[PDB]
Amino acid sequence: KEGLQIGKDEKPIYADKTYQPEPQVGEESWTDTDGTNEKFGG
Amino acid sequence: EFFDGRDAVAGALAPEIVLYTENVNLETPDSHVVYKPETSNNSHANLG
Repeated sequence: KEGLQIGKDEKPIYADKTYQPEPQVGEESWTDTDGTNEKFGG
Repeated sequence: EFFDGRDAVAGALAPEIVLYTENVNLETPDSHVVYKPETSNNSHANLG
């Protein structure tokens, strides 16, 4: 409900709405094949 | 090395793609690496 999860410290840190997700930052992998559940945001 | 196909049924398996495999003195006399995803040499993610 809070939003996308970015950093876990647990109390996971959820992206700040003012700027994040920074449009500049995107996954850098064409050979990713991470699998499982690929949650994404923008 | 021989490959046949993912959906091939165990009955009739035949070679479909031959592939010769060897080692060479690979080197990069005039280039370097700017993006190295994983540390382990020869990994899947390292293809990129």
